[PDB]
Amino acid sequence: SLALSLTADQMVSALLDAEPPILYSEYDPTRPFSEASMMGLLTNLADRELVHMINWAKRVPGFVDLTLHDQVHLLECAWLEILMIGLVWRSMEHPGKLLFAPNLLLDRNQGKCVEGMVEIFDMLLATSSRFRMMNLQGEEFVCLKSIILLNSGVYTFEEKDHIHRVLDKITDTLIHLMAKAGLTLQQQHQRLAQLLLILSHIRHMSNKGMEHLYS
Amino acid sequence: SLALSLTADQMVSALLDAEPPILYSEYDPFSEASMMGLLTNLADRELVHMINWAKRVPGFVDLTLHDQVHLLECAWLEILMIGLVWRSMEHPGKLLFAPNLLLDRNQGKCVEGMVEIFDMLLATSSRFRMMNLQGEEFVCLKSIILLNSGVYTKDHIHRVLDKITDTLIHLMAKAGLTLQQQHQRLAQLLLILSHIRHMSNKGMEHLYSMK
Amino acid sequence: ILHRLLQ
Amino acid sequence: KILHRLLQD
Repeated sequence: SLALSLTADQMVSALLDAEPPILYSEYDPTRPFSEASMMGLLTNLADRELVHMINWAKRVPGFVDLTLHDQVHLLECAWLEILMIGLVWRSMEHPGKLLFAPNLLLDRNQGKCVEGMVEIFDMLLATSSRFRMMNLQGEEFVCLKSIILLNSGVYTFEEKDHIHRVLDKITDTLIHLMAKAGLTLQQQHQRLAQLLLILSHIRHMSNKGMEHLYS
Repeated sequence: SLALSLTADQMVSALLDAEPPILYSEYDPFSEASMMGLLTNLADRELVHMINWAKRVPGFVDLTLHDQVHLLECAWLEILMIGLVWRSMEHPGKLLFAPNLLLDRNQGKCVEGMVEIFDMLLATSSRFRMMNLQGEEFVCLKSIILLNSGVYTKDHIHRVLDKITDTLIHLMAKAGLTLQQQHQRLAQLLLILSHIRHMSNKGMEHLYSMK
Repeated sequence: ILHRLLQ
Repeated sequence: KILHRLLQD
């Protein structure tokens, strides 16, 4: 295993290099402004993101050591969470708006076009505003996104301990970044807790989104 | 706010002091309706005690009345679940809903769709047992659930959440854990709260469907 | 109901 | 599963 032997700096650069591209949405002026057209735009965008997310997951340290069967299970549990934390991260510098794509920036008013999506839109906007208040860094973001991949399906499956050892190293990486930025030990502990508690809200948003998709 | 002026030991003793009692089930056929009724009756009596305990959670009285209603209606099933998971720690393979209602995975199949949430609850309890989750850590996590489950749907709540984090680290440093072991265990415990949120959301779907 | 228990 | 094939390719 190469994951358990990486340093903190090598872990960050590895995750940064695996970052998937920022895709564009379709810009079809022949399509009307309707709910089904909006849900078709978001569905088309998410499907193309999923293909890049699978390659990105292969490059997350420790994910290759898993069995194929497990990899399928982690991705099918966390895929909407990973899409959501990516969207939330892209939307940090656009207050009151969600940057689904550079050519698809939506506020909560436009989110009313689909029934029930406005509540999830507000939750995503609040999560984005919280990241902006905390001044979330990209190195911290790729750490949180790798935690989601390894943690979302670990309690619903020798292997579970390996995932937990990789998770401990990502925790060592988050603290290493915070101590590097000049934070005191108490501030390192507090910021670590603040970030991981946001993952509970991202899990909540994903579970609510799965309900509407299954409908 | 008086909560922010407490020491770590005073925060621990205050949370341990506010612990609600462990109630009993009615104990009166074998049915999914008989089983769902016993759990509904039990959870309804736990909720009343749960409305007393958050009142004693430091920083909760400072919130407005509407905000207190919001946090409780967001986290009530989570708080019930982490309490059940905590009671079941020393009973591997079984969920201790009550001292007179100890059920295993097999008996959970009596209700449709509960065996899945049953397995998730068992897996959470086994994880707490292998970490040697302490009672002082448990009451800190349960307070975090209450103040965090509805906070994004506020500086005071976040400053109380920071002090609870200082309390967990204080407990770990006192038990002899190294600095690296302190932030790893902190991360391990808080990541479990994501699964408890997951189990709550799955539980709410069946309740909204049972109704 | 929840307000009365909190009040 | 396509998730199988994409993880093998």
